[PDB]
Amino acid sequence: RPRSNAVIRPDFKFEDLGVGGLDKEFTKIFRRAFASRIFPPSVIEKLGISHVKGLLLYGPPGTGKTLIARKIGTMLNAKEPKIVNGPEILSKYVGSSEENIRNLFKDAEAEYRAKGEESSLHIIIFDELDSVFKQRGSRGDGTGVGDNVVNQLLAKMDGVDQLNNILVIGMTNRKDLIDSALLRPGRFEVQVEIHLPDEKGRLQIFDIQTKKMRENNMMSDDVNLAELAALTKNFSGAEIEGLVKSASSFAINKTVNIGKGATKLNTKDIAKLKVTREDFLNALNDVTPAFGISEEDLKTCVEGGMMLYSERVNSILKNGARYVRQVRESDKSRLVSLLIHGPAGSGKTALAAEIALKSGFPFIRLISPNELSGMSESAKIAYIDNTFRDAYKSPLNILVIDSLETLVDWVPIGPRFSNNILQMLKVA
Amino acid sequence: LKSSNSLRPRSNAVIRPDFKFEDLGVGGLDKEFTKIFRRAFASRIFPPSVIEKLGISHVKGLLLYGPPGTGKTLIARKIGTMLNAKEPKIVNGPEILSKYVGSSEENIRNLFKDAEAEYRAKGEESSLHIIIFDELDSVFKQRGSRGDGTGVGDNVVNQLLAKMDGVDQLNNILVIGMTNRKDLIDSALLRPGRFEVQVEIHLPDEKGRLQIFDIQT
Amino acid sequence: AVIRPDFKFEDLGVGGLDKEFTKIFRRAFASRIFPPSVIEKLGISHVKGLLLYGPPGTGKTLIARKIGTMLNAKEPKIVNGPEILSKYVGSSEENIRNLFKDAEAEYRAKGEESSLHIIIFDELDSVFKQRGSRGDGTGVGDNVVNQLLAKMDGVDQLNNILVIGMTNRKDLIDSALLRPGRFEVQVEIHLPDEKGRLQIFDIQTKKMRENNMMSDDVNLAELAALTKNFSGAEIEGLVKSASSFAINKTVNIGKGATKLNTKDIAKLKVTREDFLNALNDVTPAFGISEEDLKTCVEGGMMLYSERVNSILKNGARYVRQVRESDKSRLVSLLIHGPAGSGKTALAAEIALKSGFPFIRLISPNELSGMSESAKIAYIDNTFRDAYKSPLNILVIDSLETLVDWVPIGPRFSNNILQMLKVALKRKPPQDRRLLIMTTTSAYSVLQQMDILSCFDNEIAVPNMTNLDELNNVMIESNFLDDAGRVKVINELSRSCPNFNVGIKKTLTNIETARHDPVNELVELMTQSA
Amino acid sequence: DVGGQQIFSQALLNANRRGEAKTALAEVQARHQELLKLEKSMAELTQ
Ligand SMILES: Nc1ncnc2c1ncn2[C@@H]1O[C@H](COP(=O)(O)OP(=O)(O)OP(=O)(O)O)[C@@H](O)[C@H]1O
Ligand SMILES: Nc1ncnc2c1ncn2[C@@H]1O[C@H](COP(=O)(O)OP(=O)(O)OP(=O)(O)O)[C@@H](O)[C@H]1O
Ligand SMILES: Nc1ncnc2c1ncn2[C@@H]1O[C@H](COP(=O)(O)OP(=O)(O)OP(=O)(O)O)[C@@H](O)[C@H]1O
Ligand SMILES: Nc1ncnc2c1ncn2[C@@H]1O[C@H](COP(=O)(O)OP(=O)(O)OP(=O)(O)O)[C@@H](O)[C@H]1O
Ligand SMILES: Nc1ncnc2c1ncn2[C@@H]1O[C@H](COP(=O)(O)OP(=O)(O)O)[C@@H](O)[C@H]1O
Repeated sequence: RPRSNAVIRPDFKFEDLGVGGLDKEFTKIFRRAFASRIFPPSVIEKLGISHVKGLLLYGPPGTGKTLIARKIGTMLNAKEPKIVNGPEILSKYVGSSEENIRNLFKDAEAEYRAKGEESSLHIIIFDELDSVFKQRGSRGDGTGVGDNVVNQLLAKMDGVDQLNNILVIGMTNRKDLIDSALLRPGRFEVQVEIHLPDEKGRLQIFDIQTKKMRENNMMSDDVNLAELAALTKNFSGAEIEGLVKSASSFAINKTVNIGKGATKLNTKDIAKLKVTREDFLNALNDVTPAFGISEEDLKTCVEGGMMLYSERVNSILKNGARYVRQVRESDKSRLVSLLIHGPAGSGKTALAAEIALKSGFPFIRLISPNELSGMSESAKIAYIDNTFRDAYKSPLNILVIDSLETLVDWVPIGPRFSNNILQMLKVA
Repeated sequence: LKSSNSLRPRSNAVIRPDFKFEDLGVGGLDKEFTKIFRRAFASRIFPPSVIEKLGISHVKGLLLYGPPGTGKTLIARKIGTMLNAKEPKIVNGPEILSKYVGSSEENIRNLFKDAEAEYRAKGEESSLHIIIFDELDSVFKQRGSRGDGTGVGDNVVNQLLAKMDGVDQLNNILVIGMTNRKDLIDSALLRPGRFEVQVEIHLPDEKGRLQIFDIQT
Repeated sequence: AVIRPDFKFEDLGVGGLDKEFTKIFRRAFASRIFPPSVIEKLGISHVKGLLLYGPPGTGKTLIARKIGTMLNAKEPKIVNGPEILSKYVGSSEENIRNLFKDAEAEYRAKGEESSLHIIIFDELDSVFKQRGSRGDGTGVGDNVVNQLLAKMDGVDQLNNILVIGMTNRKDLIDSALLRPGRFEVQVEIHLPDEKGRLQIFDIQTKKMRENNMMSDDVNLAELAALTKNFSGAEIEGLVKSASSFAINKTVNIGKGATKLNTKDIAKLKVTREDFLNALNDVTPAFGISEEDLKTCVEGGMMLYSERVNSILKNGARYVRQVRESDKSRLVSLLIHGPAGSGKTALAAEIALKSGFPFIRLISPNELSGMSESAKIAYIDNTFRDAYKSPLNILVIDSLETLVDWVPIGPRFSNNILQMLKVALKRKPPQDRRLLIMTTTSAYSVLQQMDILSCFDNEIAVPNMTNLDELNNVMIESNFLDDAGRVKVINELSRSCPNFNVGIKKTLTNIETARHDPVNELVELMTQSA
Repeated sequence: DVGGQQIFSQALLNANRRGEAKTALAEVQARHQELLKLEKSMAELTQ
């Protein structure tokens, strides 16, 4: 039978956690981390293994990497979590910064010495890990405190004495600055990336956010959540909440009339509050994505409108659609490149943008001279490289390059042009 | 007092019912004021019951940006000293930095403690607290950029980020910031949950000039 | 005395590092085996300092932990580096000169009869950094080194102390302590070899095997072969990761409730596929190569004609020649042909078939985005690394692109070209061999640069022209049914008998035609030629 | 370079401060014994 205090409770479902999306990360996490603590101690002792004692969560801002830590800390029938904000360790007096990072493990050692392998899980969560624990060896402050803190943590996570009843959770936005020695197995083994959701994730998040509103008969019967999940294309997890708040503010402002005149707040007006669909559409003009800032530019390039003055236009569009279909359906053809050429002023960029917009791919991006204007050569190379490196994440991707000739600064007098950018593009 | 059966407005309201945009003394900007006073100070006037049945929290950030000499600091001053709340904890631009190894982050930590104490002690009836950051773009710059050779440009930003939205919640504060250049503030400080409402204040229109003239004289 | 009479080192956990153990034993405790009288008769002093260093996670702390119990030593005193420092003035230096009191007392009491006291400093580089760091502040980070140095150099004849210091970065250690009389011997611990890997795997799975918890299917030799660059810690992580899968078939976490099959609990058993999935999960942090070459030949071979076989045989002859002779310590080859014929694949195939210990590939993809100086440093470092192992193969891909050649100037980078020219002729250090294989597609341009004198031999790769080769690639690609494959070739025989295309374009056209009859594949094929 | 370096500063306590049980506040043990003696004698006197 299970243990007397088996941490993860007998009956527990991912549905009651309260986090939408990320239905695979949770599996991986629980399989690798908590699968070995709900098992008869004799068997695990026979297998001769040890429980993992690390966990790292990294990703872009707003994806929900602090909600998970909170819920894990609160829902696991363990001791109270030991939360530490990022730069809360440092202290003035010499030799007190290091002591503050070894006063966190004292109770675990105290219990592990007495009750052996029957102690309860102790959990401590580091917030904003990468602030202090940088790669030791640089010249950061001129005193040398960060290196000592790093050394103390290194010596306490594995060290020469065994603890085997502790767990530490980390969170960060930049995983390339953490000192290498921390990431070795035995310290922060499982590392998980939390990224932006898909359409089903968006639907789940929308369902989670607007739960009490619905069940208290406070939402109209007109709103269709599927339509809303379809309209918000690149919204992350932390902006749907902003959308709900904005819609509620819009619905509330129709009664109080803040500024024009008070006293309109009366039982009749507030006894039938109901957020309609128009409120959400109005709210869509206040909250704007932060990653979906390049689809708008593509949308502004075909502002003049498409007119089918002939039939060749239809043919080329059909060819582009055929190629889109081919790249979508194939398996071994993982890269297809096209060229579009013709006399100046014939409308090439608009046609390409039109093919791009009708694809419906998750990821669409555009590089044009306007973006790179005012930069230095190295900045341009770095920008292009980063944009190309950002296209290897999603399963399907579309990238549009505008006016190749002007990207390399071609002028026929010399001829003069930049060789480095040309070589970069040719390689890429 | 006690809340009777009739759903009557909060006892210690923030904005009160005797308010109109002609009393502030700021002329010109008129739509901006509507936006600001709907997005921020509209969820603190309705009775707590309905706002609790919607499951929404209040906005805890405000950013004002624009050219030099337009009216940002005037708005901040008027908002601070024409409400019913605790006194603002004003901080100038580089007034946080200290000489010792771990005194700057502590200075950023000491601003929130009264709000923490009163929220813990009472709950949803705690009075609103205000702290205003002036010249936000002085210390809070993009992380990992050139400059700040000493390791201070990163610790400060991390502390503020961790203290404005963290593992321990807090919803009785309002932080307001003013600047001339919003292209240098960190990118994680401008997401919903930290400085949601951002407003640009531009040069006045002709009728705006008339309104300002009538206000001054 | 100094080693327990009951000990053989077979029991102790550390495995895969045997030479290092013998070296340590010979150079550290050997002088303390005889009776003392001999040593003074021979005029040899005792060793005082030992230094261990290596990459993160190689087993040094394990050695430190088990040495005390294994070799009948006094309970070693273990102190973590940053624990020395303290607040009040003078406390730290006292703390350092408070560890040696027992040895001094015993020495004074019992002369040369005093036993051996050993103290080991974990994280040595934490406190004893360079003592010229500067900073204009509290000096407690300098007097610490001075105190230790005073008690280690001006020992006043303490000859019964051995300090062991374990670190991960030797460079950060203050240079003053790396000199005769202070940390003389330095032992490096590097990554294990394949046999040490097997030893580690055996040690890790001992208890698992003993209790009949491991299925007989599992084969440790295969696993040792698969783990190319895994250190010990990663092997342990792999073991427990594989065990997690077996655990997660009875206990279904999340899904449903806790359903524990009390009967399958007694039949718990690991198997091979679990280990393969575990290999999937865990990844090494060292890597180097042996993956880029494999992906470079992903499309595979087709043996569509005899030329492929002949070229491969010639490559085999050359690898044999470089393997056997001792006077031929350097061979370079050029592979040139029309664009798109397929060149990198052939070289990668030959290199993989060679099976030498060291293999690597340099391509513009890796170098992309770097500054010129970085590229130069990268190439130099890569060459220097290649000059290490007894046998080495190096492949250079698309030379013309590495030099940034554009025919409008003509513009190109002279520095890189000159470095490559000088490097391609440098014989390796004594008793090492190298085989360089470089591919190109612009033979004439190389002729113009006048670097054609540094290649011993050249190999051409003509593209296919007979329709029979097209039929072979078609049948190998399974494009169409047999009748269609016949019909297309009869039609193409009269549509355009003369043929010059390549290889890559053929596969591309085959796939595009598959996606969208003759009207497409043959149309494209005729259009290209 | 020139004027391209800043610096922080740390602080050590006093040696005279040393421990926390350094009499005049920690010798409240001995003094407490004096005070207990005082209390016992006063108890008798009040009786
Ligand atoms: N599945 C979800 N993913 C993300 N956010 C969610 C989700 N469900 C609800 N939310 C809401 O979005 C917010 C996400 O922000 P959170 O507190 O997790 O910080 P974060 O994304 O880690 O941000 P940062 O990196 O800036 O610290 C939560 O406060 C919550 O209100
Ligand atoms: N088929 C079309 N029918 C009608 N209008 C079109 C069509 N294609 C493009 N346009 C419009 O005409 C203009 C096309 O010029 P655009 O600048 O996009 O192309 P371009 O020739 O690459 O440009 P440039 O003049 O900058 O070299 C745009 O305003 C677009 O809205
Ligand atoms: N809309 C306005 N109505 C009336 N007076 C105004 C207005 N805008 C600015 N002023 C006048 O300008 C003075 C200075 O303006 P303010 O304090 O807002 O500066 P600021 O915009 O913060 O400038 P800076 O960017 O230099 O900090 C105010 O004292 C006020 O007299
Ligand atoms: N003999 C062969 N049999 C079968 N497939 C081959 C053969 N040679 C090359 N290929 C395949 O043809 C494709 C093209 O080969 P590769 O990338 O080496 O071309 P390349 O001519 O060296 O390139 P480039 O024109 O860029 O210099 C690859 O998929 C490769 O596997
Ligand atoms: N022969 C071996 N080589 C390396 N690691 C081993 C060996 N045998 C066991 N291990 C395991 O690997 C880890 C040793 O790593 P350790 O030396 O503590 O890291 P570090 O080198 O940073 O001190 C332990 O978990 C140990 O059980």
